[PDB]
Amino acid sequence: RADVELERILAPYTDFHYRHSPDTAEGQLKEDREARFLASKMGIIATFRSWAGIINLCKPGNSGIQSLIGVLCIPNMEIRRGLLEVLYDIFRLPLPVVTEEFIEALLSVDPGRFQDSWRLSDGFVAAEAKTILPHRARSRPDLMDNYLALILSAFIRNGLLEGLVEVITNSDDHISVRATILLGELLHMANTILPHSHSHHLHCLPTLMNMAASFDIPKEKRLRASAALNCLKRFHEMKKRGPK
Amino acid sequence: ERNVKGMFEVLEPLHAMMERGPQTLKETSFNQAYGRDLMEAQEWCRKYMKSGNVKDLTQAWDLYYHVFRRISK
Amino acid sequence: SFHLLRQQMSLTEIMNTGLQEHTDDNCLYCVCIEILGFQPSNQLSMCRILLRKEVLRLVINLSSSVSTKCHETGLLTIKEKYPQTFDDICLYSEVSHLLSHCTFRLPCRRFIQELFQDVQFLQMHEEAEAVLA
Ligand SMILES: [Zn+2]
Repeated sequence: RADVELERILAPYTDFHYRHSPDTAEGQLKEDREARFLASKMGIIATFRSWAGIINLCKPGNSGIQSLIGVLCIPNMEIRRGLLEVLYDIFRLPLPVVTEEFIEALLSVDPGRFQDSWRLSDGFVAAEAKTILPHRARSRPDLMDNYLALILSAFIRNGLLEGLVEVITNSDDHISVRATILLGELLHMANTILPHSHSHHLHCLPTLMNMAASFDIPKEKRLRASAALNCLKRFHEMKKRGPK
Repeated sequence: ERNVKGMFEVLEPLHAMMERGPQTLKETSFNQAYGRDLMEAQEWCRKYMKSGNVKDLTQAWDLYYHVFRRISK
Repeated sequence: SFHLLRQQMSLTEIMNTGLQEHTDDNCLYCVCIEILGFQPSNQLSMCRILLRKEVLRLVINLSSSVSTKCHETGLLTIKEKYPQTFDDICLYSEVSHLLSHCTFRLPCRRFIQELFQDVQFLQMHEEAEAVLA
């Protein structure tokens, strides 16, 4: 069928009160919910690796990718904190630590952070040099970049940056930090793998700059927008520093 | 009452308003969750109304009751 | 026509064939009579044509999963009162063809399949042994 069979797998996220089984034990209601969330995430990040799923979820109609972005712009701190994990592992980005300050979660996503493989017993120097030192290829295609660029373009077309901005401003701090870091990672990926026409107007961020410069809205939104811009600049500096 | 021509006119407006497309996020979520069963149930009801046979209405009512029990929780 | 008659007429009062979709093909035994020269089915002991369609309509109603306890109890009482109505293989063929074309739940399906468990089906075995040698 058209829009009712494959789009069922993202019902646990789009339906705030989702009941999968008609008759289940009333004792387990939160563990069942977490299991549903985990299975739906594992299915959603598995349909975006195939072309028949990418094309069928991003159809120009009332697709299932716009219903996934639209529920991200609703202040529900349970679905909103679970969609960010799917967005993080769709783009193969590392998750920061669960904190409320940006300067602590920015340190956990450092490309040069210590790993267990770099110990003398495991991988002393050879494994460490692989992570921090770059590959010798400067013109190889690297199909991974092709796939990530296609996915990022498909997500930007359906208004992902506006949803991320709305999550950054009108939400809690635990989720604001994670959405700011995701926005920084996506903005860095844009100016690296996207063609110039696709990424020459993304760095303007109109919906966030017009909020950080409007003195008619309440002052809390303006100040948190300015703080988000400052954190984005800090993330860009961290990215242009490099792994040490 | 064994009134099939009553339940038909009771639940036909629902299928009618459901085939004009969901317009909100709640309606889209409902169409993603329960939308598949409510189409095969209508297909079975139509197959029954074409050729009268309770063997075709029993499956439609199976689907309807499953959807009802999932909604009522 | 019987499904509407059973609404107002009870079982004990009506006591004072029934296979709808039964043909030579799609029957466990009847298919053999022409191909393998099976001897025709024997005459059972109108006293049994009624219980046949009764158990058929019961197993049909058991498919909607609306009220399974009542129909399960009815089937249990029919098995208790007349343990010989579950012996004709031309009824097991019909209920299996019905299981193969409807949506039964797993416990209801297991119960239906288990109703016909402690059965003998002696005539088919005898005819198979006769056509063998
Ligand atoms: Zn037969």
